[PDB]
Amino acid sequence: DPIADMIRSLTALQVLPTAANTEASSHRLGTGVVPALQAAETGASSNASDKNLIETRCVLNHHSTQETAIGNFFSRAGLVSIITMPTTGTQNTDGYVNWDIDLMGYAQLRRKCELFTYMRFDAEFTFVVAKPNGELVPQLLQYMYVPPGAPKPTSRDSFAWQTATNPSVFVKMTDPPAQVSVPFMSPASAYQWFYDGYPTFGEHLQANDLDYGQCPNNMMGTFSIRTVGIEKSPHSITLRVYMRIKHVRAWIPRPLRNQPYLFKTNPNYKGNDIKCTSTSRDKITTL
Amino acid sequence: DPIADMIRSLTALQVLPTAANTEASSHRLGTGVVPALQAA
Amino acid sequence: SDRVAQLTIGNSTITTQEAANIVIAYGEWPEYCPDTDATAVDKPTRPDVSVNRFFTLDTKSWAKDSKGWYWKFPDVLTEVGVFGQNAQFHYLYRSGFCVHVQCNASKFHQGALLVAVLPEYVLGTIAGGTGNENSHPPYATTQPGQVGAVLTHPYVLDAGIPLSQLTVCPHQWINLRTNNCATIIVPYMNTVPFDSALNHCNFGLLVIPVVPLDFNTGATSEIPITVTIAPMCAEFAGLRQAVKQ
Amino acid sequence: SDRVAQLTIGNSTITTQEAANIVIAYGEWPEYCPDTDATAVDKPTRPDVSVNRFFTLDTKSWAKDSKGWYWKFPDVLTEVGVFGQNAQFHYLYRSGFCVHVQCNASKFHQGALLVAVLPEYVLGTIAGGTGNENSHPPYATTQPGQVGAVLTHPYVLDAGIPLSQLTVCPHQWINLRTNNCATIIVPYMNTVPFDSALNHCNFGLLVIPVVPLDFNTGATSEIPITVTIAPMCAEFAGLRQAVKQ
Amino acid sequence: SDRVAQLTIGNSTITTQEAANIVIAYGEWPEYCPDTDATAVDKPTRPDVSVNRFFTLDTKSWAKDSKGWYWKFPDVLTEVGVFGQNAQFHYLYRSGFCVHVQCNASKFHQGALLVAVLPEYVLGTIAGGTGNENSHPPYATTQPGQVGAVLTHPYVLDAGIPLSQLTVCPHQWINLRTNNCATIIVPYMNTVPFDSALNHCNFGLLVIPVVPLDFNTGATSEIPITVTIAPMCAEFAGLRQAVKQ
Ligand SMILES: CCCCCCCCCCCCC/C=C\[C@H](O)[C@H](N)CO
Ligand SMILES: [Cl-]
Ligand SMILES: [Cl-]
Ligand SMILES: [Cl-]
Ligand SMILES: [Cl-]
Ligand SMILES: [K+]
Ligand SMILES: [K+]
Ligand code: NA
Ligand code: NA
Repeated sequence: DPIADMIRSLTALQVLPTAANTEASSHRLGTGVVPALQAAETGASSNASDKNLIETRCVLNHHSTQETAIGNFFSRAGLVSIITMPTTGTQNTDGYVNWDIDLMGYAQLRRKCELFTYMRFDAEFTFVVAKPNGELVPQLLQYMYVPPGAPKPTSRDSFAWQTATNPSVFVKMTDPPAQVSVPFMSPASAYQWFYDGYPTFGEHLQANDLDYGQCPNNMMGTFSIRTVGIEKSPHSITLRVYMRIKHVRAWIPRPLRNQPYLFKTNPNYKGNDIKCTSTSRDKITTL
Repeated sequence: DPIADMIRSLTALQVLPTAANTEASSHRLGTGVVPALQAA
Repeated sequence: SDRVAQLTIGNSTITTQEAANIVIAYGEWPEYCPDTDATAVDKPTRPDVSVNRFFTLDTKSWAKDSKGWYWKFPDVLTEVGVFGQNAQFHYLYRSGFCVHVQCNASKFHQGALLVAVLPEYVLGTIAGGTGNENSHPPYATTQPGQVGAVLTHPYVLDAGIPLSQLTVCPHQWINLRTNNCATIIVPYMNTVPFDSALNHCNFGLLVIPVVPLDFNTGATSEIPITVTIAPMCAEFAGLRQAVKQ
Repeated sequence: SDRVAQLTIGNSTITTQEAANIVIAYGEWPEYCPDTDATAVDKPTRPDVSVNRFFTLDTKSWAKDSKGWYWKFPDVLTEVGVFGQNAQFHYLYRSGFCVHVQCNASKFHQGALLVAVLPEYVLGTIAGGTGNENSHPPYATTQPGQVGAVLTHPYVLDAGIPLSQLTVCPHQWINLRTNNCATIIVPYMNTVPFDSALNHCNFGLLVIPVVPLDFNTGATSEIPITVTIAPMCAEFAGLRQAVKQ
Repeated sequence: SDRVAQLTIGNSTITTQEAANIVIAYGEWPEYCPDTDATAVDKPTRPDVSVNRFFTLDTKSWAKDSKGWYWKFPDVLTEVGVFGQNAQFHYLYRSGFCVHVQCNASKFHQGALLVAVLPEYVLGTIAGGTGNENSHPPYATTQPGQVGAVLTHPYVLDAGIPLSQLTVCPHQWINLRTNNCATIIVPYMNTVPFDSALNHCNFGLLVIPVVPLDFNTGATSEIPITVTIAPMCAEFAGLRQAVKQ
């Protein structure tokens, strides 16, 4: 009272089940009005439509817009991991495997997710398992989810497999593929495929520049698997993991990856061979 | 009906028996108005 | 009446007689964090005019062969004025920005800069050329400070993505024959309500000459580009001693 | 708001950012022939969009010494697109026209073209110089086709009449320091409701440089002039086989 | 709509397409002398259109080194047209003025003239340099006629006063990149209702180049300055024979 100085979004949602119609138009001849002329410098895309540039007929368009809803674009199971437990070799003659959950190892799904900066969703995981040649044998397996901070099994018979609190699934290689629903688990409000920053404070000496881009809010822990038995199993095992996004929301679209992927954790690209987004031709005046 | 797309002279005559009259006028000093300037 | 404009905030005012409108990123004005979204319980400090004002950074020179530059936010201001001081003394920070990029020439010069804001601008390396080396960008490249940095491969934005599609982000163009500045208002974007102004850069500002500068010899050749930015609705929390990084 | 304009007809659109209004010849818009005036009894064909659209003819080059050009209507289009085809297959034709002449230069060039429409533009010969020879213009001169022709004596419009008085006809000027185009809308004018598009040219379009082109050497010297025309309310009757002349 | 203007008075009209508004000295329009203020008893003559019209005086040439000029009122017109004749035949005179100073260049020239009206512009001499000589200006300097005179020391307006403060008087600037004329309307100012047009000059018009003319060689170098003035509400009294001084 005795000190006076101490006293939004202009756009929203519409439902568009079908493509816009075309209204019939005729010739327009005059000064002042000029819809064909634009100013791309503004940052806006052109507002001109067919009826302003030509004479149109009427078209009652019933083409649906439903299949391009992000939900239908993403809710299709895709491969996010291939885990192997061979019986001979340097791989894992141990009968168990601990896999750090990182889904950025396969391009098809990755490129689709990276179209957005942030995504929030639930997921359906399907586990397709078989011998490396595709054959199936009566082998009992156990898949266990080990959240960050939970003891990781150190052997085929580590106490951790008691799985008294962690969720585990027991299934036979002969049963259909196991399948479960997973909720949204980040401590953040959304998973983020791009984090322009460092996870901790400190000097960022070239020794720990591998910290750059690592967002802890996306680190979901470990996925462990073993043949259920005190003795070694005679079978090599191939586990393919598929993920299906559901109940999804996405924010901030970005340019799509146009260089092959090199690493799971960063956007590094092969500098000696930078691919052009479009194929080439000889002359700009010839097809 | 099922196909929508299937659906003059700004000057005329006056009688002028006599030449136009001349109305008295005074000085006009100002911006914006400029009758002497044309665009042939 | 759309080409003329004035921006006044704090004790600072910007004017322009050759604008091309103003962009409001994703259609949203910056705003202080609301109680429903907040999580940190301490009452924040909202300095107002001492930090929500225009700061002008170092100027760059546009040459017929420039590749393009970029700056990270809030990195650019972590060490400038009262804003920087608040960013250092607090763990938590949050704000929006008004970005005003300036560049004027003459009716006889030509060229076009694309001015864009790219949220979470994560950079990549050329992987030792062959692609067998998993190298990473050094601090100085990811957080160049107020001087900004230079793009080595603008075509892929030093991140394996096409410049051709950057217009999918909030942007404007400075086309010398049309305007002499770009203005973009950016709201806070993140997966958390507040964050560290030191460890995380919310977005990057890119200024790339897509249509190269050109002019007949005899015409002024020093054509600078200047960046002036203003935090909006700056809020801070988690007070303690000052930390630079 | 009088200097800017857009013309859209058929599947074609013209734009101009330096116009000087639009002329409607004798104050009348073209219109289809009404039943009171008509005489031919067959139902005509009115193709609409396939013929009432903009056609761009061959471009001419304006030189410091050009005399001027002219085109005859409907001759120019008798062999172009669907319009020409209809003109050939029918004995009777009738239509109006929208004429748009284009010519842009720079703020450093100068000159002025007079763009006019002269109904029943009958040409004459210089009569063997002495005037004792009753010579006549050859087909190629009276009906030059889409390429148009050149005036040999613009001062008398190759017809014994003063160019100085041509402004008594519908016209506009293209004065380089002011505009870069001329637009004239012409209604059907004739002593009969319909006529042959082959034997009779309703009017001629003249483009004469009354104030010669000039510019300092070093400036662009190729200053073209382009003619784009659109039939309006084209109607045809008396169908039979195609005839070219 | 503030840059364009037309002034019509008497049988004369002025046009300008690059004005910068119009000044009404001290906010007052000229007016004939009212009966309360008047003192002379004879009915005055108010010629109207024969004297309240625009008169154009001799033109001056602006050079990169010009010092500036000045004219005295009503001296400039005492021998021009019907106004001068009336000023000579009458003892008493009174009027206001519309002053229009013209100067156009090109978008490539630069410079700025200060155009001002200074009531009772009394001139001084440089006092023999040392200041020991009490010299005075000769008639030709105090009343230069229609040709006007040149300032020898513009900085002190040849009168011991600072040019820097002349803007405290009714004025406008002709800044070549902005406008090409100045217009000031001046009301009668004096300690008496009427006065001699010969013995007393009510005010002086100063045109001083405060920001010197400049341009690259090759550009037009003859940049004239023209003064056109119009008496307003001219009234005269005390008729007798003609007197020139
Ligand atoms: C018993 C079956 C357990 C199955 C548990 C699977 C949990 C996986 C949750 C999906 C988390 C989304 C992926 C998150 C982050 C990305 O991988 C990051 N790029 C890693 O840095
Ligand atoms: Cl067990
Ligand atoms: Cl590049
Ligand atoms: Cl001739
Ligand atoms: Cl001086
Ligand atoms: K629809
Ligand atoms: K009359
Ligand atoms: Na438009
Ligand atoms: Na006018």
